[PDB]
Amino acid sequence: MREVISIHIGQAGIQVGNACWELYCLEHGIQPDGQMPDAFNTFFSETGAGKHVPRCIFLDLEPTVVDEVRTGTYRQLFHPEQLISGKEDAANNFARGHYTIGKEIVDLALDRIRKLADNCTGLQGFLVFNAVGGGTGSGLGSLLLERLSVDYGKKSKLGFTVYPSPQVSTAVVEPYNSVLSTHSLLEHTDVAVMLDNEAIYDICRRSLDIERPTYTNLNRLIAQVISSLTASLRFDGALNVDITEFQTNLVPYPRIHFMLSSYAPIISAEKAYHEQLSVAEITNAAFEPASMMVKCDPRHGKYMACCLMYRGDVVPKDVNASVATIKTKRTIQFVDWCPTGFKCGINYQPPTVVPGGDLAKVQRAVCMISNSTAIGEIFSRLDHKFDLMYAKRAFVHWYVGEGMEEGEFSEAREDLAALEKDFEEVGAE
Amino acid sequence: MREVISIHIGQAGIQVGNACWELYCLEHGIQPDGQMPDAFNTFFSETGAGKHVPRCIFLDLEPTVVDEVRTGTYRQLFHPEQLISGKEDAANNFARGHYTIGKEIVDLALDRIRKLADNCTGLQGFLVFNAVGGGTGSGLGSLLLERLSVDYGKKSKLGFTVYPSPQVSTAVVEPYNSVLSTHSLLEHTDVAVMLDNEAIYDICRRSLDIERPTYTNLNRLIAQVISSLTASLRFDGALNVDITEFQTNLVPYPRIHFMLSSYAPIISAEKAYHEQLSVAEITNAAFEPASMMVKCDPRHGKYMACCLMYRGDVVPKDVNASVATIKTKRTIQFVDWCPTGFKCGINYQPPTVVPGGDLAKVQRAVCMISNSTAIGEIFSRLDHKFDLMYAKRAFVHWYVGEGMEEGEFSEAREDLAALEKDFEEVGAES
Amino acid sequence: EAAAALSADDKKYAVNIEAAMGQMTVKDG
Amino acid sequence: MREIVHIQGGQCGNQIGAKFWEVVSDEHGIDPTGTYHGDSDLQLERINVYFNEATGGRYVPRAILMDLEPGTMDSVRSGPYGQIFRPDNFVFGQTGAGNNWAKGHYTEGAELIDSVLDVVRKEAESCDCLQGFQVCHSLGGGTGSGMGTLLISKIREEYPDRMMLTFSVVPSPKVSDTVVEPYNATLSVHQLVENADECMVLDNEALYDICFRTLKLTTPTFGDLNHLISAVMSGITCCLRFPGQLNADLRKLAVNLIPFPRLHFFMVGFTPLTSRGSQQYRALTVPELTQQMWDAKNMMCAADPRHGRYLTASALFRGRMSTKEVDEQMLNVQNKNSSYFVEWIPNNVKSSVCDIPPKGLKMSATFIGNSTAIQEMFKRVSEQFTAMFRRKAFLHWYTGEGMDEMEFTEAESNMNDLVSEYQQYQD
Amino acid sequence: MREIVHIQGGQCGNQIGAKFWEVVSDEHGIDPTGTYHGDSDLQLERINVYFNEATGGRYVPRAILMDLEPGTMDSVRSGPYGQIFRPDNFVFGQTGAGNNWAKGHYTEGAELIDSVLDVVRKEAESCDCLQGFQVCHSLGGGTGSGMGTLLISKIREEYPDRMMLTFSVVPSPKVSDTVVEPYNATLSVHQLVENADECMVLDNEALYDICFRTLKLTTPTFGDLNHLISAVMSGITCCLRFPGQLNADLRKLAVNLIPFPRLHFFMVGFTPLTSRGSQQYRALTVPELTQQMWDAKNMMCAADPRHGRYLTASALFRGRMSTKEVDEQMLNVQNKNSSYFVEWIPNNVKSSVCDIPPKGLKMSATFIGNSTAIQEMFKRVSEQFTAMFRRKAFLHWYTGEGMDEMEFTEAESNMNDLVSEYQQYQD
Ligand SMILES: Nc1nc2c(ncn2[C@@H]2O[C@H](COP(=O)(O)OP(=O)(O)OP(=O)(O)O)[C@@H](O)[C@H]2O)c(=O)[nH]1
Ligand SMILES: Nc1nc2c(ncn2[C@@H]2O[C@H](COP(=O)(O)OP(=O)(O)OP(=O)(O)O)[C@@H](O)[C@H]2O)c(=O)[nH]1
Ligand SMILES: Nc1nc2c(ncn2[C@@H]2O[C@H](COP(=O)(O)OP(=O)(O)O)[C@@H](O)[C@H]2O)c(=O)[nH]1
Ligand SMILES: Nc1nc2c(ncn2[C@@H]2O[C@H](COP(=O)(O)OP(=O)(O)O)[C@@H](O)[C@H]2O)c(=O)[nH]1
Ligand SMILES: [Mg+2]
Ligand SMILES: [Mg+2]
Repeated sequence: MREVISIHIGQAGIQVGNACWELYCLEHGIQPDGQMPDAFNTFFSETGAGKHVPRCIFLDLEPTVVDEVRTGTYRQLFHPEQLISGKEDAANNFARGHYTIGKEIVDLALDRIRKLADNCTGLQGFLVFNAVGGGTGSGLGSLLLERLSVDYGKKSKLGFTVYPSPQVSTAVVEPYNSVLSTHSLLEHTDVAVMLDNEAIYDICRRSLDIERPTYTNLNRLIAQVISSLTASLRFDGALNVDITEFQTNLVPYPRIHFMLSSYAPIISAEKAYHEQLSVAEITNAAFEPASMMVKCDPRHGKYMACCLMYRGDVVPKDVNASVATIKTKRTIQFVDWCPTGFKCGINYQPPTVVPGGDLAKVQRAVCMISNSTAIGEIFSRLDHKFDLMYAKRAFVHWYVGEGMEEGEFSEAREDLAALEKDFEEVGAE
Repeated sequence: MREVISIHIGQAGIQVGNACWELYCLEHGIQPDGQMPDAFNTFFSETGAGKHVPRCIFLDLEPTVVDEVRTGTYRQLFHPEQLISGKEDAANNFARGHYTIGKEIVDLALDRIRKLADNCTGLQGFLVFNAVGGGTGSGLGSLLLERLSVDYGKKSKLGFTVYPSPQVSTAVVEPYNSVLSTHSLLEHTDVAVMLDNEAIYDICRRSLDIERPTYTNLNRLIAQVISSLTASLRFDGALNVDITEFQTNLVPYPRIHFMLSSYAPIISAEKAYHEQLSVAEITNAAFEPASMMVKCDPRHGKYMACCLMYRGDVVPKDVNASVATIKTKRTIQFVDWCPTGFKCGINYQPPTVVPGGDLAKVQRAVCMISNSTAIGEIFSRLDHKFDLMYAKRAFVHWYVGEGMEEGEFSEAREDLAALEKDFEEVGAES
Repeated sequence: EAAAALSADDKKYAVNIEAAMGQMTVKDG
Repeated sequence: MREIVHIQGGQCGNQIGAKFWEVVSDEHGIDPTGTYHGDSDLQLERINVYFNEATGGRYVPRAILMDLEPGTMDSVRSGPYGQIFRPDNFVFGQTGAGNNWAKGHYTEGAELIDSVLDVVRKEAESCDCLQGFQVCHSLGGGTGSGMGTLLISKIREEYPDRMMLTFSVVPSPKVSDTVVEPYNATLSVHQLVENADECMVLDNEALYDICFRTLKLTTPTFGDLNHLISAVMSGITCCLRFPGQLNADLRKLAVNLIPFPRLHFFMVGFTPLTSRGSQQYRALTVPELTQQMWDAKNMMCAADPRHGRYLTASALFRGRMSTKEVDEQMLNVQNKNSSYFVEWIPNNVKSSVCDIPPKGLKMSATFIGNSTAIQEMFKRVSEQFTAMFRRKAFLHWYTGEGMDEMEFTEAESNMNDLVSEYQQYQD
Repeated sequence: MREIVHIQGGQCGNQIGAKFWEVVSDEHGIDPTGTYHGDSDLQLERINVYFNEATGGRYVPRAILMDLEPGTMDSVRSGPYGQIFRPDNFVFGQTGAGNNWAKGHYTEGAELIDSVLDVVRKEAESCDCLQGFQVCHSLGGGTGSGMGTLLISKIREEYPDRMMLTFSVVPSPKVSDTVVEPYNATLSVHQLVENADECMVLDNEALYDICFRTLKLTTPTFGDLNHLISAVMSGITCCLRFPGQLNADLRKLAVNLIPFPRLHFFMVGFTPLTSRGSQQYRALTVPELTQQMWDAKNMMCAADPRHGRYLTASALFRGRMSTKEVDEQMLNVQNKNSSYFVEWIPNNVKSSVCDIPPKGLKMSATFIGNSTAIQEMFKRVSEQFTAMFRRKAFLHWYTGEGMDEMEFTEAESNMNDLVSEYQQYQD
């Protein structure tokens, strides 16, 4: 049977993991106690007398946020040592979580993963959740991605990653731990999907009419992106799109696999009654930069390879009519040598609205995860911050202090220069 | 599928549109919350089950008037984000409404128009309600008129502008803003249907017999004309006259495109029980100078081309008998080169009456919308105010600061001077 | 220190309004 | 979403502003304690223009109190409707200006105008979209004139894109309250025309004339005079606080009142004023307010409006009116006596309608008039300064703080500049 | 499972560190007896950071108090919340250094520092995981400076992988509490540079004007001064002992705020400082927090941040906050005045949110600033030390106990090194 093992690394991994498993428990009807009051097999393991255990590890070196799950509403849901904590954290230091404090917890991390992969019959792929700015997300996230490829080669490693925003960030060493972890992301992570926080802030304030959002409001629609993409495995549809179908469709080159995201229906409950739900302008809303999940304008670059995932009562005709219109829209730009640039996958389950959620209950939904050349602007401005920081050799003594050498700074930068060179020459006509 | 979108800019624009969709929601029987208990398709978007949203936008630079729409009796009917607000008003300056502060708000108005046109199947025309005497209506209205002309090209646009009256007017820099607006209307607006406040004050005084008319009473019966001039799309009749017919039949020349207005049966509740309202009687009242909505004498000018729409139970023959009696009267005149001058439109649905309104239920109604050469007089008086006033360079420091140039008043002066040359030349016989 | 919480005939107006602003009671003439 | 910065300066400005927030908080319905109790929901909708929301339903005004003596500051806070003010905005010195423009503007105002600029910028950056900078001060005093005009000059550089009202009183011609006023009065005008976009000219002898002849009050105190100013000061921004059939902000008045930047002095009136003897005998109607609104007795300036020619006008109507009655009387007064009006401007008078009247009053209006009669107020001060400067009397105090007589010549030159330009427009 | 050891040294350390243990015991909810009496269950989640479980549910702090004079422990035990400390940690002396660094560091410390590393070691391996050590001592004195910095040097030799906080108080700029302050300050700085992983500076006159001008109290005592010293230290560790949206442990406060190992000295500031008479007028919103947090007056160091830019800034928010307004305010202050920030580090400001506020308050913040303006605090002490040493003043007391002027030359050599490198990175 189908199965994915979602792996959340770091503090940002837990809060998107606490929100994702809040969405997965409603859409399959899983009670927080863990008992139902077929489709749950891909996300839950049925054990004993109707007890469902998540297929997810919450590993983080800080014992605080993982203990909040142990004292939260979901005490009886997750298996206890399936959640993994460390004695002390990395505190946004790449050298800590990768070399000196993460190496004593990886052997416990792969011990749980081996037993998780043993129970499931067919593991369709791995789902990775982390943040490059965190020391655990960068350091421990890389060494998990290193050992998973060695033990389980060629298996899908689908990754969602929280990059820092250009305007807003909450650490000066976030440009350091971003590109230092990104060098491990190119050679190992099969597909990387970017999530950017300030882009979500615009989405909540422009569309969801929440003037003062929090991280819990950001992670709930981040989780809605994840459930729409994996909805094909969970629920049957007009044309199912597996995770293995996703990698072979939007990875033209093994280095170019950094893709963006978008979610079309973004309206409040009072605003949903006035708006007409139809996949004509629902599809047009996904290609707007307002619904863009990463703060970079898509019309500077070109949409290279696009995937559309559809939920609810979407008939296959008018989605094929809306694709015809957006292709004719000159404002949206495609590259000339890839004339087929769409993936049409429709699922028959409308999304489930969480109680207290800002989003409204809708019958139709679009998730547009797309590879594009405008995502290289994110890497360029992330690189532009790195030239200013590294030239004066700031914050280096902790990186060289904790076992990690200094020569990899040239090596990590050389990989990012190889990415930005590739994104320019491939996108050129 | 017939569909027309309407835009509402300026303090005149929203307050007229408040009464416009008050009558629009009453013809189709929909409650003010937005539920009907397909003529509604041309004005309402069928949203899901039992919910309808009007296909119009409200926009004003001043945040005041939008809030009383947002907190009034139509908070649920309108779409919450179709209502467009602004940080501050243009403050009676065409420079502020077109260059400085309207520019940051025109682009949020342009995309919602694209959202409205993409939702509808086939659009028919453009309706704009504004006042050229103020800053917001003249400024952002002209600013939008640039953008919709280049984006939605060659589409029929019909405009309702509240011009200053020669006598009653409520701003000192009002002749400045009208002259600067006319340089934009002539090359861009297809047919401009004129309006004037005190003519509607006069039609409330002697006809409806109210001695205390306000802006609410004037805009209530403006909406009667707007529904009448779009009554062909909604309800069936003898001769359907849509917006595409209206322009190509009534404007003879590219720079000669201005328009009068009339609405003859305007009768209170007590007056209705004694008037014998036949087709012949209501036709004669519309062409009389006392019943028009701009104070200009059509005897002074000459009519160019006329269009009549009849609502209610009008048989198609006494409308033709009334036309013959109209054309045989000497007190009404036509220009010599236009022998065929009338367009007949008949609709069968009589005008509805708003509850609490002073207009009574009348079974027949005619709206006379005609081009004329007497519109030179309302442009000569307004230009006479500008030339006497610009000779001293008065009130210019407000204008040149916010993006305008000093010379721009001169091209707008000769553009109106060229218009006056056009109106005097085409009315001359040969 | 309380940083947690705080827990803390000369004018002669002679003007009143009753459908039109006038004088309350004092004097006139 | 617009808000108005009210700044108060001097002995005169502080006591009026105590009365201004006395009536506005009562008109908006908030008690002297600080809790909103306005029973009409339309008042609570536009509260951010004059009141900042605080914890617990509390509101504090967007106002400062600026003075050089703690006596006026203690007097404001002691009485009712003084507890509502910001404690931090009570900026105060210890010296006291004492009727010298040199002290207020240059020497002892400088070390404590940086503190008042700190709280203004604190309050300005907290609120969203600034509309104007309205100041209530005095021109013949020393505390509100010297420090106010420097604060006027300083605030124009920080926010050069904002309108500004100056509710500034003028020394009366018939009586005087300061011996050395026309030294201070002329030297405030010179610093005023270059930076003030418009001026609301007031005086005291008109308020005594209004309260005695029309209100029939033989013994008016400063409670009576400052209440009439407070009635006006709310009436200028009436269209912002409440709905209206034809709204008008400060810049709507600004474009409709000044043909030129230098002719920005007005005269102000308030129409619905009845004595208690004639309380029941006046029929409150739209014709009846405007026959008193244009009356010369009701103006709050020393100038006689019939001597001068009106250059522009403005009307701020409040309440439930039929706008034809509003528009007819404004056209009727322009044609009944056009000799008292301008000949080269059509549509001299501007109008607006606000749908909510003030408390108690069913109808009210406020007249704003730029005329050539304000020259008669300027040249009275101008002829006094020339007779007093020719021998350099009372100048050793003024030149003792570093202000040369060359600036005094520059002040008189600009004083003569205003009376030159208004006069030949009337011809 | 992160344990923080608190170390207090001298007269100032044992008195103001008592009030740090006053507020944490008041915030975690333990009584003066030693038992738990809190309302929520969040307090009991992380007690092990500061307290040890014992018999009967009593919580004994992980604090060693140590000095050379017996007078302080008479005051420490007698005060409120004084019984909770273990008496085995109450190691003291009999002579007393008497504001001399030489007696504390070399002569009378040598028979006692061997005793205090026996007490520290007993509480070292008693707990599971040492996060590090925090010390709060004095630099103008001698019983907490010389005796303290030798302990600070010794624990880094024994435990090099752990982290140091030094909440050291410096001499005030305008007033001096002790004559020999510049000697003991500079000799303490020379030891605290290479041994302390980070340093936070507190200044009494920086507390004095805060407790008067901003807190509006006429006569704050020393207990009022130590409260803001006690309040800021609880804001240092707010993210450790409590959950939050984004967690900043004390190693994060080191690795993020410190660009270079020598450039580790900070300045601190407590954000919500409003008086009893001005609290209810103020609206408790995060715009009001961020304006006070970035104010120059709110900092508790002798430096003025308009003189020098911030190399790195931090903010320790406590409570239930909307992180979008938190993020965009720091973005705004980075965009309002980019001159006042160091240009070559993009996005200098760190924010972390603790979900529970302190007692009483609902929204608070704790600013940590590695500003280059604090070289003025170094330079003013450095010029005092050069002037005192060049006449060999007060030197026979120091060199008579085992000192020579070689260290005094070396102490200046690191003192002027700091002001040279702090000015170098500002340019
Ligand atoms: N989108 C989103 N981002 C988050 C959320 N929580 C934290 N982050 C991001 O995480 C970044 C901080 O790095 P983390 O990954 O949380 O650090 P960590 O996992 O605790 O690792 P260490 O600090 O080394 O212990 C912040 O800049 C946030 O942008 C969240 O709930 N949603
Ligand atoms: N018939 C009618 N005319 C109106 C109405 N409201 C305003 N007007 C006219 O509009 C003119 C003022 O111009 P506007 O553009 O509307 O003023 P505005 O929209 O507030 O623009 P600004 O003054 O610059 O803020 C007045 O002279 C009125 O004649 C209305 O409700 N009905
Ligand atoms: N209307 C009014 N005018 C006042 C009041 N107090 C003072 N004035 C005027 O202020 C003028 C004197 O100004 P002055 O006291 O020298 O102002 P200072 O500079 O603040 O000291 C006089 O002409 C008074 O008419 C008041 O409460 N109301
Ligand atoms: N805030 C605060 N500072 C103090 C206190 N006692 C001393 N200090 C500071 O410490 C310095 C003197 O400390 P001192 O008693 O000589 O320290 P010691 O003798 O070595 O223990 C002065 O500069 C004071 O600023 C106190 O009770 N509170
Ligand atoms: Mg963590
Ligand atoms: Mg307007």
